[PDB]
Amino acid sequence: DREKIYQWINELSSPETRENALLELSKKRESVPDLAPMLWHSFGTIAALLQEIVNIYPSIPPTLTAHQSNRVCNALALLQCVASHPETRSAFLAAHIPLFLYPFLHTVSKTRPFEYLRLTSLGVIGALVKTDEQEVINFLLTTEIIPLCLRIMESGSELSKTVATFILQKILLDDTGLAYICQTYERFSHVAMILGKMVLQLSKEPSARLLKHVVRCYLRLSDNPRAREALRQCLPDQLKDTTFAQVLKDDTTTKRWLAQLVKNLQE
Amino acid sequence: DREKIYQWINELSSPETRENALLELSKKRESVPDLAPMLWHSFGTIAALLQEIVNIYPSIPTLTAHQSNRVCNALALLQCVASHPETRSAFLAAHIPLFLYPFLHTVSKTRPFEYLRLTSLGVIGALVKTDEQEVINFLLTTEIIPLCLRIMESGSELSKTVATFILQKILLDDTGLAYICQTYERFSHVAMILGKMVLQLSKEPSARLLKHVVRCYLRLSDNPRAREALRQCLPDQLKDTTFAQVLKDTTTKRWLAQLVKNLQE
Repeated sequence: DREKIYQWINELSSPETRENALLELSKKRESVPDLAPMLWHSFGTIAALLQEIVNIYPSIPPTLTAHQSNRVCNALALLQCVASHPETRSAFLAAHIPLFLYPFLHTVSKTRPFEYLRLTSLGVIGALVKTDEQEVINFLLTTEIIPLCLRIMESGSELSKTVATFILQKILLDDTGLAYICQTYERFSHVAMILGKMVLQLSKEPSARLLKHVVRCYLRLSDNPRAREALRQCLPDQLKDTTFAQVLKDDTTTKRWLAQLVKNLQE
Repeated sequence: DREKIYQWINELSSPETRENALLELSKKRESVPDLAPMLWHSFGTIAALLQEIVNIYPSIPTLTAHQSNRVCNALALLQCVASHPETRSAFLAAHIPLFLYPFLHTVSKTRPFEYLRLTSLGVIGALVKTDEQEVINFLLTTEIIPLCLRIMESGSELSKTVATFILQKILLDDTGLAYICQTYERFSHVAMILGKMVLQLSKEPSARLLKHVVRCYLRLSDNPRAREALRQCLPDQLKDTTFAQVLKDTTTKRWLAQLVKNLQE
């Protein structure tokens, strides 16, 4: 067991064997809880995973194929293991490794290879914020991810919309993130304008998981005094009538969050 | 004065003001001796510098002279951080060299790319001037040696010189020498590239490059196994009179002679 794993890890550092090792290790990442520190502390291994990432950049005139996307997403999945493990997450963050994925998030092509690439990249950021440490939000605030999230929230695939809104929610929920987002009208209104478009979209094609995150974001913004005052005027009307009444029967948490939002705007 | 420096540092955070702050701060790095800790401990600043690097990656081959000058300003600032004793260790933990390695992989010979590569090399060169063990070990695990060899094989005279200097520093460390001699793939690749550079130096001399190449050979001869292989493969121009008139004026003479000495015994 642990022998065949160390052999695959060693085989990541040669182009002759890397592709097969990426496929095999990504399949076992859940059955190996110490896979992340094994990767991080193995000579040459992180550089080899990053080489898979950088080798995709020339495919960004967008020409990424399904095969290229699947291979690099296997490397991304191993990086996500490192992102989330308690023994490696801090060093991973301090090494700025998520920055290598931002060229992927900047793509707009709608082909299936690029959608899967962005979704998987977003998953790596999702793994970080799910650990709930304040170092993570600081990294996101100082790397300009917020515009990337907002644009994906605006026009991404339904799955990418959800992860990106989830990431913004985690930024908002942090006291420093909320203050950062509300620091200027320009920052606040970039967020509020995208949320309002998403509300309109949701009123025509339901998505309960996306609706919950959007409501949560509005509710958290209303904790900030100036955001609260602006939202009292710009809150989409579909959040105040019965547009979402039907679809919110199951979502008792979200139905409650919306009620709290509507009240907060009045106080 | 000092306040204008802190203002520019703060202006690196926003895309609206970053470009001008990069221009002004790069001009000020030599006269501001504590610039590196100022950059490092300001919120978001190192990240903004890395953003400038990562933003250019899709242009790595349509890079323009303007795009190159801009990122090279950021790179000059990153060199300040690499060279400062207060900040070098954190610089390594920040993995900043890894962001420069895509630049060293480019091959285009247009001036924007040549200046890009030379400036990136200066960052690494500044790192290795200190011989710290953790610096050598970071560069080894992040695969610096293939990138050095690639630049030594195909670069400009100035690029070949820094890349060989960097290889020389890795070789000077026992860990780097042992690593380079650990397999015959790696030793043969290093010896092959150095042999080609000797041929090219015999036809177009360059004292600075020749000194580093001899130093690399001398150091390889400290490894008892790089000795039997080097006895057979050492280029003929390092044994005869080829480089005498260029070595007229001593450090490289002694190194050459000691190399000959070392291979006999």
